[PDB]
Amino acid sequence: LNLDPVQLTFYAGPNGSQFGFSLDFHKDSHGRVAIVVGAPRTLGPSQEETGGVFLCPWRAEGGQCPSLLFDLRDETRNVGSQTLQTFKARQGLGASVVSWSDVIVACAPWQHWNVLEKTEEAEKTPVGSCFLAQPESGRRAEYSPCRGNTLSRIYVENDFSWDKRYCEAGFSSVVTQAGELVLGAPGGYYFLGLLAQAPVADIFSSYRPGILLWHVSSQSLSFDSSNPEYFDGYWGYSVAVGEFDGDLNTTEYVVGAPTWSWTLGAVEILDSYYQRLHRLRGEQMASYFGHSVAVTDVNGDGRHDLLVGAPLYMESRADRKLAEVGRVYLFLQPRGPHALGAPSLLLTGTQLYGRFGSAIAPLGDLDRDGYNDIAVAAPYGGPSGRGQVLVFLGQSEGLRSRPSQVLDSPFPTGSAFGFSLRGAVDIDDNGYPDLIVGAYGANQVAVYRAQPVVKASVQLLVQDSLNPAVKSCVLPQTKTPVSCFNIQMCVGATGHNIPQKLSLNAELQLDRQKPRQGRRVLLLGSQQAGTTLNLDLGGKHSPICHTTMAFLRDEADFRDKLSPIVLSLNVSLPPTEAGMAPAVVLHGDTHVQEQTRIVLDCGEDDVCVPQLQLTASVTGSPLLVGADNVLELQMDAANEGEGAYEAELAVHLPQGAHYMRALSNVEGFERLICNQKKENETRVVLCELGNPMKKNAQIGIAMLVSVGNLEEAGESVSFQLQIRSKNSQNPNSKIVLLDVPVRAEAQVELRGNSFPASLVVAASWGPKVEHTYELHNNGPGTVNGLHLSIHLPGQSQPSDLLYILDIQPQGGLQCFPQPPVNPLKVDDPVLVSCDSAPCTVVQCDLQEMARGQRAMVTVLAFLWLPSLYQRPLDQFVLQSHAWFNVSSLPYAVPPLSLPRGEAQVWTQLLRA
Amino acid sequence: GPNICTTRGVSSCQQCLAVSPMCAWCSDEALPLGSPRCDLKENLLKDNCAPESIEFPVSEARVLEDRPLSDKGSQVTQVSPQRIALRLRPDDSKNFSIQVRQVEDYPVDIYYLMDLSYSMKDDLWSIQNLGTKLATQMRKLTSNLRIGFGAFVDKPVSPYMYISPPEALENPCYDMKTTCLPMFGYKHVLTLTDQVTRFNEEVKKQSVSRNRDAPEGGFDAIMQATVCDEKIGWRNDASHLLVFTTDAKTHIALDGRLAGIVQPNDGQCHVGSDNHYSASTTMDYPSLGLMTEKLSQKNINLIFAVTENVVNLYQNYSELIPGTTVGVLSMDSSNVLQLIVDAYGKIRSKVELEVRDLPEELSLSFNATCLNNEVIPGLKSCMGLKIGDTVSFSIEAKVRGCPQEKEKSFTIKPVGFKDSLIVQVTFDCDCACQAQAEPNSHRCNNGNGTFECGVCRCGPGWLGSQCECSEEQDECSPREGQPVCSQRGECLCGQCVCHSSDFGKITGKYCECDDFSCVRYKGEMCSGHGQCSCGDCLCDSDWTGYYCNCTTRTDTCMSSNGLLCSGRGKCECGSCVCIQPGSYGDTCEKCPTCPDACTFKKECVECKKFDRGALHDENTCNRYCRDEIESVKELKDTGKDAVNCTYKNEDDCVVRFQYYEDSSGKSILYVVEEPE
Ligand SMILES: *[C@@H]1O[C@H](CO)[C@@H](O[C@@H]2O[C@H](CO)[C@@H](O[C@@H]3O[C@H](CO)[C@@H](O)[C@H](O)[C@@H]3O)[C@H](O)[C@H]2NC(C)=O)[C@H](O)[C@H]1NC(C)=O
Ligand SMILES: *[C@@H]1O[C@H](CO)[C@@H](O[C@@H]2O[C@H](CO)[C@@H](O[C@@H]3O[C@H](CO)[C@@H](O)[C@H](O)[C@@H]3O)[C@H](O)[C@H]2NC(C)=O)[C@H](O)[C@H]1NC(C)=O
Ligand SMILES: *[C@@H]1O[C@H](CO)[C@@H](O[C@@H]2O[C@H](CO)[C@@H](O)[C@H](O)[C@H]2NC(C)=O)[C@H](O)[C@H]1NC(C)=O
Ligand SMILES: *[C@@H]1O[C@H](CO)[C@@H](O)[C@H](O)[C@H]1NC(C)=O
Ligand SMILES: *[C@@H]1O[C@H](CO)[C@@H](O)[C@H](O)[C@H]1NC(C)=O
Ligand SMILES: [Ca+2]
Ligand SMILES: [Ca+2]
Ligand SMILES: [Ca+2]
Ligand SMILES: [Ca+2]
Ligand SMILES: [Ca+2]
Ligand SMILES: [Ca+2]
Ligand SMILES: [Mg+2]
Repeated sequence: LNLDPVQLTFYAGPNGSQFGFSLDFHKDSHGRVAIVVGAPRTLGPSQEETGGVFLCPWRAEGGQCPSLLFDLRDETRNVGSQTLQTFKARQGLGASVVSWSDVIVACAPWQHWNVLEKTEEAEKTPVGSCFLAQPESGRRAEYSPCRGNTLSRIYVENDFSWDKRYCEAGFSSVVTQAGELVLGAPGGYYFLGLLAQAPVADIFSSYRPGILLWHVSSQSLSFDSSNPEYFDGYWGYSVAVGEFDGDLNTTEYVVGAPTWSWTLGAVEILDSYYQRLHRLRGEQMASYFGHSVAVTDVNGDGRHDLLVGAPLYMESRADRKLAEVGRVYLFLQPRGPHALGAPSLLLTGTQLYGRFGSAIAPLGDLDRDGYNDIAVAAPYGGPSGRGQVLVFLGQSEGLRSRPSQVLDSPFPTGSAFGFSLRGAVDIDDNGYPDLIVGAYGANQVAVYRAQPVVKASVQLLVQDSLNPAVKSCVLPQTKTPVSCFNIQMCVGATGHNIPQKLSLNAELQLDRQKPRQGRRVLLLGSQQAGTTLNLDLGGKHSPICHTTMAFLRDEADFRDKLSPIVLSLNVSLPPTEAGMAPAVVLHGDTHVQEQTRIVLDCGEDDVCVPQLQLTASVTGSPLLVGADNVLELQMDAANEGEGAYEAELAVHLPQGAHYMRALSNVEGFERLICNQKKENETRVVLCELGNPMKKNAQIGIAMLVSVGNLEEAGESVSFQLQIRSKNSQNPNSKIVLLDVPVRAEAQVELRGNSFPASLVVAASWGPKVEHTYELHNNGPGTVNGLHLSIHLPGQSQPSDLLYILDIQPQGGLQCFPQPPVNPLKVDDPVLVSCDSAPCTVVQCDLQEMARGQRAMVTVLAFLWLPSLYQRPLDQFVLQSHAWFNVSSLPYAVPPLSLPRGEAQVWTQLLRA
Repeated sequence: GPNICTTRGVSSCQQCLAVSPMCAWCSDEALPLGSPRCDLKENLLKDNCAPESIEFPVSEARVLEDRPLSDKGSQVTQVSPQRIALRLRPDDSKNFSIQVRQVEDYPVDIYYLMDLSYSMKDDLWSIQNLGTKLATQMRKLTSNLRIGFGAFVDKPVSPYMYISPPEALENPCYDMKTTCLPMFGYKHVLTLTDQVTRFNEEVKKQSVSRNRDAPEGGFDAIMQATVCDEKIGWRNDASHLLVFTTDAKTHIALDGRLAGIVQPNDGQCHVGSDNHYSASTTMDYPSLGLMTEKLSQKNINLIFAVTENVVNLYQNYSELIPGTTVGVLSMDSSNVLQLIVDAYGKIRSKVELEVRDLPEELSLSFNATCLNNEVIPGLKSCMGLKIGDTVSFSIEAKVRGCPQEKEKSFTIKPVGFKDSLIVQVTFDCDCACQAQAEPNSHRCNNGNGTFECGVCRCGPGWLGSQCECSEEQDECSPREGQPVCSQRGECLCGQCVCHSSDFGKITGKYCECDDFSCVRYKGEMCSGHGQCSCGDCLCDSDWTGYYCNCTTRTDTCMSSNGLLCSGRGKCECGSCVCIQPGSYGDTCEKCPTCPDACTFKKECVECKKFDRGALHDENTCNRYCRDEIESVKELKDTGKDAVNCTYKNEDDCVVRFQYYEDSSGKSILYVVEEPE
C-alpha cells in the first residue's frame, strides 16, 4: 500500500547489462542483509556478454555495486576420449540468484557444455549451471545437475528420449528450507520438463575443480512421460515449495507448466518423487496460464493458496471484445485432500497490453493486517504506457479485485518496469517487508520502501435528538436563544512501527449538508461552520476524543424546520512534508456521515416514547431449493405510541436471496426496497421513514424475494425483522422472528410417448420403433433414492404383437428387469394390463440426482410381418404405462407428499 | 395542464429543450407570472406568446452525402449515407437507416504465409504450383487479384536450433546425412503482384530449414506481414486475406525467454532493406491482442490452415480472434486451395458492423433487418448473404448529457471493407433569448442583477423580478400533507429554492425529483448501462430490459441452422432458453420428441402455396419457408440417403418428398409439383 514512488532509489549498474531481471535478499559475510541483483550481458571478460552477478549493498544514495566474483574463466579437461569443454559465453548469469543461509546459489541458465562423442558430436546444449559461490569466500563450487556425459546416439535411445541435454538448469529454483535444492529446468527430456533435486550440504563436498563430468549420488530427476499433453509443456518454467496436498515431510512441488495441453497451460502439485497430487487447468487458450507461480497464504487460514499468472489474458467487454488486460487467478486451499476446482477469484488490470500478471511476488503482510498481500506488475501498463505495479491486499475471502495502490513507471518508455519483484524480507529493518523492483530496459533497479501504515478509524458522536425547549446555554457575545447540545468526535489510528512524531488535523464541520444562510448549528464561540483540532498520535494507538459545544439558531433566522440535519466527517493527514515521501500512508475508512433532527411530532406531552407495531406473514411455505421462487413478504409498520426518528426495518437475508424490487406502504415507491445488514456494519443501508414516523401512521411494505442458487443453506433458513430507529430509550420495537421452513419437495415429471404414434401401410425385417421415456426432476430440490417401475403388458414374449429388442438406458440410470429382457436377438378390444396378465416389471433406481439433470432411455423393437397382416379390417390400439415414485427426501420431516407420477403412451394403426 | 415540461424545468430555456423534445419555451417577457413557460406548443400559442419568443428545437438526422451504392466495384461506395451531419439534443436519441451492401467485383489481396520447419518438406514440394491454381478460381469471384509469399521458422538462437560442431552453426542439419538451410525467423519474399506467376517463381527457389523443438515462430511473421503496409504492397480499396499454413504448434509470446530474448514486440515492422526480420533474435514473440488490433487496423483477414493433428487448437484460436477461419490441411497439403475458396465464401457471408472512436456518452442500439423483412430486433449482423446482396440496419444513438466538445465524430464500418460511415455529431444546446441577455438591469434590485429570458436573478434569499421579498406566503407543495419543497427547499416567497447539494443539483417545480438516486445491478448505477430517472432505471440505446442488464449480444444465440435459439426459445441476454419440453442443445436445437422435417415444415405447401391457415397476419409465413423449392415431379428416389415421407391431406391425396441432411444440413425441398 505504501511503496513510496518519489524516492525510488536506483541501484544503477553497468550501462548496457540488463542490470535487473532477477534479484533476492541475501545475507552478508557476518549476518546482516544485502542485495544480489542479477545482470545478464555485463562485464564481458574478452568483451562477450557473460553477465556477471552483482552484490549491491544497501544505501540510500543508490550508487554502483560491488561484484561477486566467479571463475568466469572456462574449465576444460578430457577423461579418455571425450574432449569435453564447458563453453562460457552468451549466458545470463544472474537470471536466477536464489540464496541460502551462507551460500549464494546464483545461476547462469543458458550456460553450455558440448557432449561430443569423440569424433561425433551432440552439441553445446545449454545444460544450465548454478555457480554456488559461498559468501565469506570459501569454496566457489559449481554443479550443473544435468552434467552427465553421453556418446549422443547411445542415449538418444532412438526414441529421441531418455536424454536430458537441454535442461537450462537455473530457470527457476527455490532452496528448500529443509536443506535441499531444486533447479527447475524447462528443457528436461526434449523441453518436456525437468526438476533436478540435490542436497546443498553435500553438493559442496562433491566437487573436483577441473572435472567436467561427475554426478552426485543424491540427484533425483523427474521421470520422462509419454502423455501428448505434456509434450513441450515447458514444465518447470517456475517452481515453488508449499505444504499443499498434505505431504509434510515429502514436501510437495508446485511445478509450473505455462504451456501445457496445447497452450492451455497448467500448474501441477507434485511430491518429492514426482507424483502428481492435483492439476490446475488454464481457463483461456494462449493466455499463458502459469508464467509466474506464487505460493502464499492469502486468506490467513494456515493453508498455502496458489496464485497463477496469465499475462496475455484477453477480456470481452461491451465496448471492446478483445483487450489484453492480463489476469491473476487465485485458488484457496480447501480442508483435506479436496480437489482445487474453479478459480476462487480473478484479478484483472485495466490498461491495454499491460501484461498484467507477468510477475507475482508475495509481499507478505505488507500492511501488517493479518492477511498476506501480493504484488502484480504491469510492464506496459499505465495511462502513458510506460508500466505499472498494482498491489492487492488479501482478506478472508481472498483478494480484493481493485488495486489498493498503483505505481507508475518513473523510467522512460521501453524500460519494462516491473519485470521482476521480491518481498518477504525487510531491506532496512524498518519493520515492513519492502519491495525491490527491476527495470531491465533502463539498466536500473528502483526499490520501493514500505512506510509504516496507520489504520484510519472515524467516529462522530452526536446527541439522539434536538429539543428547542431546552435552552441552558447562550451564544457568546450575543443573546440568541440556543438549544445547545454537545457533539463529540473520536478518531484513532493504530499501526506498527509508527513514527514517534505523528500528528493529525481533526476537522469537524457543523450543519454540513446546509449552506451559509441555511445552517442550523454552529460553533458557540467563533460562530463558524467548523474548526480543526490538533492531535498528537506519535507512538500512541488509543484514540483522542474531543467534544465541541454546538447550538441551535433562532427560529426566525430560518424557515425550514422539517428538513433533516446531515453531518459529514473527514480525516486526512497533514500536508505533505518537504521532499514528498509522506511519512505514513492513510487507508481504511475516510468518510463517514451521521444525521440528527429536532424533537418534533411527538404530541404535546414532551415524552417521546414510540410504540412501533409490526405484523408479519409467510407466503409460499414450501421452499424449492434454488428455484424460481417469487415470494412477496408483506408486513405493516404502525406507531401506536409517539414519534420514532429514522425508524426503518432491518431484515437479514440469506446469501442466495436477491432483491427484485418493490413497492410497500410506499405511495413513495415500487422499485427500491433497500436492505440493511450490508457487509460490515451499515445496519441502516435500508430505506427510511424514521423521518420521522408520524403518529398513527400505517405503512405496509411489499417486497419480492427471489430464492437463488443456494445449495448450502442447510435444512432451513431464518428471517429476522426488527425496526431500527435513532431513539435511545426503546430504540426498536419487539423482535419479529420468522422461521420460514425450507422443507424441499422436488417436482419430478414422468413423460412417455411412442414413435411413430400412427402406422400407415405403403405400396424381411420391418422398420424399428422407438419408445421415448424421459425423466427430469424439474423441481430444483435434490432427491435421493428415486425409484422407477416400468409396467408392460405381457412378458416381452414373441407371441405378443411387439417384440422388445433391447433397452438402452443412458444418463446414469440403471434398470433391473424381471424376467430379463432380450432373451433372444431374433431380429371389443381386450384390455391387457400389467395387473391382469403376468408382468415384467423393470425397476430403475437413482441414489442421487443433481438439480436440472435429465435422463433418457431408448427402447428398441421391430415389427412382425405375419402379425401385422392378420385381421386387415381390424384396428389395433397399443397401450403402455409407466410409473415412478420417490421413496423419501433427504430431510427430517417434509410431511407434504412423496414425489411420484405416471405416463401414458398411445399407438394407433391406420389403413391405406 | 401539468406535464413533465411544467413541474421539472422552471429554470431556463436550455433545460426546457434538454428535458424532452416536445417541451417548448416562450421568451415573451410580458407573460403573467405563474403560467407555465415551458409547455405544449399549442398551450403557448393559446397564451398569445410571441412567435419570435417561441422556442421549437428539433433534432434531425441530416444526410450530407447520399451517393448511390454502386453495382460493380470497378468512388465505389458500399455504405450509404456516406456521411451524416447528425444533430442531437441533451438526453435525446435519433434514428437513421444505413444500407450496407457487398458490391461484387471487390479487389482481393492475398498474402500466402508459410512455415518452413523440418516437417514441412513434403508440403513445400506440393505447394510449388500453388498460385496459378488460386487465380484460376478467384477470377470468378473478383476481377483484381494480387498474391504474396512469405516464410518463417523460429528465432535464430540457442536452444531452438542445432549448433554443433562449430561448423553446424551455419548448418544445423549435419547430424543427418542430408543438409538443410540455416536459422531464420521471418523473410518476406514477394510483394503483392498482379502477375500471379511471380508467386510460383518465388516459391520454387525456397528450401526447408531445421529447428529443434516442435513449435515454430509464425506469430512474428504474421505481425510483420501486417505492419509493413508499404513493404507488403497492401491496397486500400480491396480485400486483404492472410493465409497462414503450418503443421505443428506455434510459439507465442514469452516463449522466447528460453533464449534470453526478453524485449517485448513493439508492433512496428523491422523488415529492413534485406527483407529479413532484423530484430528476430532481439524481440520477443507477439501477443494475441496486438495481433488482433493490427489485423483490424489494416483490414486484414486471417485464414489458419493447420493439420488435423492440431485443428482443435487453431479453431480454439480463430475464436479468440474475430474475422478468422480455421481449416483442415492434409499432410501432403493438397487441400489448401479449396480451403481458401471456402474461407473466402465464409468471410464475405458474415456481415458485422464495428463502431470505432465512439464517445462514452454515446450508445448505439442496432436492429438488423437482413434479407426479406426480418426486422430482427437486437441484431447487428447477418449471415447467409450472397455476393451482390443488400442489407439494411436501423441504428439509433443516444447521448448522455450535453458534452463540452461541440463537434465529435465516430465511424461505423463493415468488417474488412474500405468504405465506411463518418458521423458528424453536433450537440445543440443554445437558445435564442440567451443572446439578448440584459446584465445589470435596473429592474433587478436597482441594477445589481442580470435579466435574461424573463427573470431577474436576485441574490440568495431574494426572489422575483425586483427582489421584493426575502423572509415573509403561498402554497409551496402540491398537497397539504406533503412536506414543504419535498424536504429539499425553502418556501421563499411562494417558490421552492432547492437546498445546496455537494453531489449536484435538485430540480423539479417543488424540488421533488433528484438526479443521483437510482438502483444498481452489479455495484453499478443501473448496471452502469442505464441512467437515473427519479427512482427508476432507464437504459441507454443498446441496452434492453428494465434492469439494463444485457445488450444486443447474439453470438451464443446464433444457431448453425440460421436463427436465434433454433426455432423454439427466446434469446434473452445473449443466451437461449429452451421452451419446448425435452429439447436441449446449444440453442435447444436437439429435440427427440419434436416433429421432423416431414411433419412440421410443410407450410411451404400451405403458407407459400395456397395461402391458408395460421401465421398469415404475421411476418412468419416465409420466415420458416425459405428452403430451396425444387420443382421435382415424383422422381425415382424414394429414399436412398434420407427418409422418404408421405402424408394424407384433407381430400385424401398423397405428397411425397424427402430431405433430411446431406452435408451438415441442407435447406433444399423435394416437394412434388402436382399432388395425387
Ligand atoms: C478446445 O476447447 C474445447 C473446450 O474447452 C476442448 O474440449 C473440451 O474440454 C473440456 C475441458 O476438459 C472437456 O470437459 C471435460 O469433460 C470430461 C468428460 O467428457 C471430464 O472428464 C473432464 O473433467 C472435463 O469436464 C470437454 O469434454 C471437451 N470437449 C471436447 C469436444 O473435447 C477441446 O479439447 C479444445 N481443443 C484442444 C484439443 O486443445
Ligand atoms: C427495432 O426495430 C423494430 C422495427 O422497427 C421496432 O419495433 C417496431 O416499433 C415500431 C414503433 O416504434 C413499429 O412501427 C409501426 O409499425 C406499423 C406496422 O407494423 C406501422 O403501421 C406504423 O406506422 C409504425 O411504423 C414497428 O412495427 C415495430 N416493428 C416490429 C414488429 O419489430 C423496435 O422498437 C426497434 N427497437 C428499438 C426500440 O430500437
Ligand atoms: C425515430 O426518431 C423520431 C424522431 O426523433 C422519434 O420520434 C418520436 O416519436 C414519438 C411518438 O410520437 C414521440 O413521443 C417522441 O417525442 C418523438 N421523439 C423525437 C425526438 O422526435 C421516434 O420515436 C424514433 N424512433 C426510434 C425508435 O428511434
Ligand atoms: C548507455 O547506452 C545508451 C544507448 O547506447 C546510451 O544512450 C547511454 O548514453 C549510455 N550510458 C549512459 C547512461 O550515458
Ligand atoms: C473530506 O471530504 C469531504 C467530502 O467528502 C470534505 O467536505 C472535507 O472537507 C474533506 N476533509 C476535510 C475534513 O477537510
Ligand atoms: Ca511441514
Ligand atoms: Ca489459505
Ligand atoms: Ca493486508
Ligand atoms: Ca523498509
Ligand atoms: Ca508435415
Ligand atoms: Ca522451434
Ligand atoms: Mg515443426
